[PDB]
Amino acid sequence: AHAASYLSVGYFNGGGDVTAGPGGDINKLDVTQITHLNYSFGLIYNDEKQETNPALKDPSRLHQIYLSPKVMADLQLLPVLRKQNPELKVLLSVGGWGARGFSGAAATAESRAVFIRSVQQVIKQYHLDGIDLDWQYPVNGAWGLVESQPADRANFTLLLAELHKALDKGKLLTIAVGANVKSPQEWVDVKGIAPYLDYINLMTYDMAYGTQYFNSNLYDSKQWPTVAAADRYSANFVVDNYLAAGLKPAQLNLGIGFYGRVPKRATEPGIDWDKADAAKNPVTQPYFTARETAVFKAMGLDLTKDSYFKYNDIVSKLLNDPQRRFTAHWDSDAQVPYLTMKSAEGKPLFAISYENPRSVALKADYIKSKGLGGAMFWEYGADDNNRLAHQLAESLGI
Ligand SMILES: CC(=O)N[C@@H]1[C@@H](O)[C@H](O[C@@H]2O[C@H](CO)[C@@H](O)[C@H](O)[C@H]2NC(C)=O)[C@@H](CO)O[C@H]1O
Ligand SMILES: [Cl-]
Repeated sequence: AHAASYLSVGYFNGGGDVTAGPGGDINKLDVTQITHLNYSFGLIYNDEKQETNPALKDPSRLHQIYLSPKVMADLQLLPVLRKQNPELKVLLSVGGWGARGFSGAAATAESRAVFIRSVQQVIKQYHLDGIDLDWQYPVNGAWGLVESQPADRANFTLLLAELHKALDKGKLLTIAVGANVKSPQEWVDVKGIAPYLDYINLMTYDMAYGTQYFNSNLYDSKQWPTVAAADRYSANFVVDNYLAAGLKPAQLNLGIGFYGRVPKRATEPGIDWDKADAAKNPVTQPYFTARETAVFKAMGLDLTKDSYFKYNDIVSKLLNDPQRRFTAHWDSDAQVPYLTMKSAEGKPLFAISYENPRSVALKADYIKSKGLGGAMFWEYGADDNNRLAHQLAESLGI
């Protein structure tokens, strides 16, 4: 009798990100192509002994939200953006990869109250529509990158329950959750937190690790198969794991990456920790020689430290490389594009996978077919003349 209404939630790296690098220019975004903007990131003043940002170490603001000068400046421009799209909803995202402070902020009644008061303050001062919590990750701590404890799982539920109670009705409360299967199994009580959340952003990307070639494949590749079971991920696999945990599809946004990654398999041996015979590890070996790593290093990508490549840089530096070193291909099973470069032998070497307009449209088709609530994307500053966001808007009828 009537058509569906989908979300398109665009993260924007405005203040800087540990993996994605310095923040970008908010004036370049087309805010008519999205329903929600997650401005990223607020940080958390914390007492973690390994914290290296001294501004977060101010003991008199422990557990409150830190906004850098650029973040404050961008947030003051929101009235201008709203004039271009009066329906736009703007949230502040607190956290991100490597962001400390959540475990301590969630731990006690007193600490949660300080954090919640700070959220309300930031929402009121900048006239925000709500708050997105991007904790990577409760319990696991991103494998020790941030402090964590097993009590984080129950403390996160209490923090969300108490924030939902404190926030004015009509303000939004959302979270991002990881692709790892252990997230719904061990880190986050998805069934217990669902009543408090307007929607949940699934980070269905960053899969190009271990023995897996693809960073954001919708389904598993067969031409370029992942070897170790513990590395075998796809956006669909992640969705099904969250559904099996008890989330309803309409509450979920499928995360879409406006970037690619050079797979770790290209430069580091891949280990299958479930191998019965340890003598058979590593099960994959690097296939980049110094020549290939030097190509990326000259473009500013040091593969010894990171593998993230913005989509607009894929277009300008790889697709349109003057020397024509990269050939684009389509993986019909994975439903995403990828690039190869030629080895000395003339053998094609899998260089990077990413998302193009075709693959974004196919992820929108999945959203519509599976009954998900919408799309989310990381991140708007990495789009190429707003083209991927525009494709999502067209495919979802935004
Ligand atoms: C399937 C899986 O769990 N892959 C892990 C990756 O998620 C992870 O990368 C990190 O993923 C976050 C999203 O969940 C990103 O916010 C973050 O930028 C990214 N970190 C880096 C350095 O790329 C990697 C890193 O530990 O491990 C995989 O196993
Ligand atoms: Cl392309």
